[PDB]
Amino acid sequence: EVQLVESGGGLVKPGGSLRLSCAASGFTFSDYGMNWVRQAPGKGLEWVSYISSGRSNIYYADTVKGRFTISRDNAKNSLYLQMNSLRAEDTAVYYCARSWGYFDVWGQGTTVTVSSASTKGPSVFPLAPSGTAALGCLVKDYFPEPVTVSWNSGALTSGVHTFPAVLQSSGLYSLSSVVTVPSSSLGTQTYICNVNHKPSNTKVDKKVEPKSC
Amino acid sequence: TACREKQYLINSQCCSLCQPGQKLVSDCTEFTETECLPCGESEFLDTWNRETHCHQHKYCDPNLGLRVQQKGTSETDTICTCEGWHCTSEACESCVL
Amino acid sequence: DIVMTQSPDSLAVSLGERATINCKSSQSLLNLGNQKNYLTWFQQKPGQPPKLLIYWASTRESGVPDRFSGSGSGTDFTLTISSLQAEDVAVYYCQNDYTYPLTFGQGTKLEIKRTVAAPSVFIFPPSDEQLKSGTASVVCLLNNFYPREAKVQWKVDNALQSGNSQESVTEQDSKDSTYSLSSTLTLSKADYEKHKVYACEVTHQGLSSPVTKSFNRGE
Repeated sequence: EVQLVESGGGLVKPGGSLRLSCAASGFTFSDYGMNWVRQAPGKGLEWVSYISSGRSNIYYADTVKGRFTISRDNAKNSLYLQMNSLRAEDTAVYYCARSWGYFDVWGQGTTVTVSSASTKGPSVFPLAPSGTAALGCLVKDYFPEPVTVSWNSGALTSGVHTFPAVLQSSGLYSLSSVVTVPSSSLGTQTYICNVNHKPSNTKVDKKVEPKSC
Repeated sequence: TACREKQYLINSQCCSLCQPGQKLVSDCTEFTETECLPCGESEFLDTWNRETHCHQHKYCDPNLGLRVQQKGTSETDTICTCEGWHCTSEACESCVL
Repeated sequence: DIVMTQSPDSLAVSLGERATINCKSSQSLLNLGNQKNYLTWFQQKPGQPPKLLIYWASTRESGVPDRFSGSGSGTDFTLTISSLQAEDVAVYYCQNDYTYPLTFGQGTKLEIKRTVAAPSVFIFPPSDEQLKSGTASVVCLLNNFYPREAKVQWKVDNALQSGNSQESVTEQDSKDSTYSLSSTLTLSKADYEKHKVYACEVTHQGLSSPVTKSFNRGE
C-alpha cells in the first residue's frame, strides 16, 4: 500500500542538530512533491517545507528558514529534514506528507523533543484485579514522551485504554494502561503489558497477574 | 467535414484537443479518441492543446526577493511577487529593496 | 501569510444530526485560472495523522463518505457533516492550499452526543514492588461513561483527601462514544502504611447514587 515512514526523532539538546528520514513505499516517489509538517504537543498543524518533483524546487516556512534543510533521494525513495540549531519551540511531531496539490498521504509521525534534560526510562508496575475484571499497568516516572503500551504483544486490543500521560510535580511523566477481560479467564489466560520508551532504549514486559494472599 | 470547437486536424481527421493540465500521448483515429495524460506535479499546460510535453513551473527564489503569490497548478503557472521589496523589471523576474 | 480562522472552536453534536464547521481566510483562495477555490479539509482522529477529506473546497477525496460535504467560495467556506456518526469524533482543520506558506485553521474539536452511560469503577492498590521504592500509587478507574462530567473523591479512613491526586481522561471512543478516566492518589510508603481503608467515591449522572470502591491495606 502507499506508505510513508518517518524515523530519526528523539531527544535533543537546544541549539543542537537532528536529521529526520522518511522512507516511501507503494508509489512512484519521484512523481510526487514531498512535504514536512509538524504539530507541537497540544497545538495544531504547521507546514514546515516542500520539495517539488521536477527540478526539485524547495520552499520553507519562515519559522525554519535558515535552520532546516529539506532534500530527497529518489533512488533511495527517501525524504530528509536536516534540522540545525533547534530551539525548544521546535518540539513537535514531524509528519511526512506527499502532495500532488494536496497532502493526501501522511506518515505516522516521529517525535522530536528539544530539551534541557536527560532521558529517564519508565518504571512499570502491575495493577492487579480483585463477569468483567479490569487489570492494567502503571508506567511511572519517565522523560520525554512518548511511551507506547501494548498487551500480549498486540494480540489483546479490545477494551484497552492507555490514558494520556500526566505531568508530575517531579518534572517527569507517568501514565497507565488498563484492560477489561472475562473474570473466568483470570486464572487461565496470561496478560502481559509491553512498554516501549524509545529515547531511553527501554523495553519492558510486565506480567500483570492477580495477587495471592 | 470541418472541425468542431476545441478540435485539431491531423491527416484530414478531426481530433479532440487535450484539456488544460494534460498533454497528448496519442492522436485520435477514425474510431479511437485522442489520448491525453495529466501533467506532472511540477508541470503545467494552460490551454486546450496538442503538446507532447508539459511546461515546468516558475520557481520563486527567495534569494531574488520573491514570494509565491499563487502556487502552481497543473493548468496555471505559478505567480510570483516581492514582499517590503519593490520589483525592478516589469515582467518581475527579480526584486530589490 | 494567509490566516485561516475556524468557527466554532468546539462543537458537540448528537448522533444522526448535522455538524457545521466554518472557515474564513484573510485572502481569497480562488484561482482565477482554473476557477477553483483552493481550500482543503482534514480530519484528525487521535494518535493519527490528519486525513484528507475534501479538496478544491467541495471535491471529496476518494473513500470519504457522502455525508461529508464541502461548500463555500472566496474567503468563507463550510464543512458540513450530516447524519453524524460515532466515528466522526475528531479535530477538523481547514487549510489554505492556495499558496506558500500553506496555513491551517486552528482546529475544531467535534464531540459526539450520546445517551447517558454510568462509569464502571475499579480500585487498584499499590504494587509491593512500588512500595520497595518508597512511594504508593493508588489508582481509581472509571471505565466507559458519558457524559464526561464525573466527580471522583478519594477517602482514607473516611478522611476526604485533596491535593494528592491526578486525573486522566481518554478520548471519546470511536465506537461507543464513552470516555474513561483514571485518578491516581500518590503517597509515600511512610504515609501510606499509616492507614487501613482506601476508597474512591464516584458520582455520575448514570448512577443511581454515588458509588464507592475500597480496599483494606494488607488484605
